[PDB]
Amino acid sequence: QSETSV
Amino acid sequence: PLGSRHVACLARSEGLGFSIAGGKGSTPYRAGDAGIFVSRIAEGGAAHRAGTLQVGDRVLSINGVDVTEARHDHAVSLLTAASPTIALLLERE
Repeated sequence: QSETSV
Repeated sequence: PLGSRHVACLARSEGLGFSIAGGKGSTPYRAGDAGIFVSRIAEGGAAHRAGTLQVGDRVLSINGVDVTEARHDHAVSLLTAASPTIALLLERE
């Protein structure tokens, strides 16, 4: 997973 | 002759409503840039409602912590640590 959602 | 800077002050909901990419622990966001960038903003979320962030901003600081060189998942930890707010220092251009 390249992005991470916060 | 380089970017310009802003502050984002976000309150946590049931999150901040935005994504990050890049950094040292992950795959870059830009050709030749291991920085931490804003990959996307959740429509209707905390961040979109503040109108302070922007896809493509470099994240320089998270609540006083300089993340221009931090690993991807270190900033991920900083962005989700329980705290009443999250202050972000950002580079745009």
